[PDB]
Amino acid sequence: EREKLLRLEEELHKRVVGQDEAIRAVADAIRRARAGLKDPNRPIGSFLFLGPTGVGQTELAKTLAATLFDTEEAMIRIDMTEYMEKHAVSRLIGAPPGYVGYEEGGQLTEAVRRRPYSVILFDEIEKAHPDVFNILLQILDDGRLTDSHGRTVDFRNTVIILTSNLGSPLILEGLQKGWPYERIRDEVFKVLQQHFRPEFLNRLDEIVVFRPLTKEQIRQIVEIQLSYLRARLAEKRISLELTEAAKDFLAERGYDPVFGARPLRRVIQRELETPLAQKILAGEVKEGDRVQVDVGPAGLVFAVP
Ligand SMILES: CNc1ccccc1C(=O)O[C@H]1C[C@H](n2cnc3c(N)ncnc32)O[C@@H]1COP(=O)(O)OP(=O)(O)O
Repeated sequence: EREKLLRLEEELHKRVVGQDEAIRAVADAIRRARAGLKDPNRPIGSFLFLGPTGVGQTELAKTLAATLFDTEEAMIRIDMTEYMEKHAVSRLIGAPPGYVGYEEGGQLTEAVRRRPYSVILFDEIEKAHPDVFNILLQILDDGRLTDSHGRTVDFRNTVIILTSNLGSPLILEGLQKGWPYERIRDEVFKVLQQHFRPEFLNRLDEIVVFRPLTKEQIRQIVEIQLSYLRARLAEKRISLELTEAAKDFLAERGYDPVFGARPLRRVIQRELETPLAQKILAGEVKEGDRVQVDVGPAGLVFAVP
C-alpha cells in the first residue's frame, strides 16, 4: 500500500508515543527500500536502537511488524544474552547433521523460514559471541543464510532491529545538558566505535536514539491501553471512565526510570483489570453499565450511577 508508506509516521504513532526522530528514521529507511533505491539483496532495513529500557523499542518493532506485515506475530525476538557461549551458533542456525537437534533446526532460521516477511529483534548485541555476530553480518551483507540443513533462509523481506544498553548513560546526560537530538546521535556514535568496528556500523541504515518518556507521554500510553480495554468492555456494553487521579495513579506506578514503562501491563492488570473482574462476577458491575473509576485510600474504586 502506497499511502501506508507515505503516511507511515502517523501509522506507527497510532501505537507508539513520542520518539519522533526514531520513527522518522525508521519510516525513511523503509521508504528508500520500497522506492527501489537500496540493495535488493539486503534486508529492507537495518537499525541500531539505543536508549533506556521500556521507552518504546519493542513496541516500535511490534507496530512496524503489524503495519508492514499485517500482524505483531511477524516479529521474532532473539535475546543475545542467551547466545554468548560459543556453542550458540548451532542454536541460532541449527545443529550439524548427525548431532542431537539437527532435525529441530535453528531458532532464528526456522522462524524466518515460516515468516519470510518479519521484523527481527536482537537484544543487547554487544553480549553476542563473535561467531553469532558474524552470522548477523552475513544477514546484513548476503540478505540470506544457510542453516545446518543446507536450506537457504531468505532475509531480503525482513527488517533488522538491533538494540543495545550501550551508550544510554550518555544520552541521559545529553538531555540533562540539553543537547539537540542531532549531536546526541553524533556523540553516541563515538562510544559505539569503541565496541564495534566501523565495518559493521556503516551497513546500518540509521543509528536510532530513544528518549526517556515525559509525564505527558506516559499519560498518552495509559490512554491508548485504556482504549483497548474499552473495546473489550463495549462488547458487554460496558462503559469505563477514569478520573484524572485514576489515570495518574496508573502512570505513577507503571513507570520508573529503570525499567521504563514495562511495569504498566501488570499494574493495569493488578490495579484495574482484576478488581473490575471481581465487580462483574459479583453483580456490582452489570452489562449496560457505565463505570466511573476513581482513586481511594486503598486503590482504585468503581461506582455505577
Ligand atoms: C499487551 N501489552 C501491554 C498491555 C498493557 C500495558 C502495556 C503493554 C505493553 O506491551 O507495554 C509496553 C509498551 C509500553 N510503551 C513504552 N514506551 C512506549 C511508547 N513510547 N509508546 C507506546 N507504548 C510504550 O510500555 C511497555 C514496555 O515498552 P517496550 O517498548 O516493550 O520495552 P523496550 O522499550 O525496552 O523494548
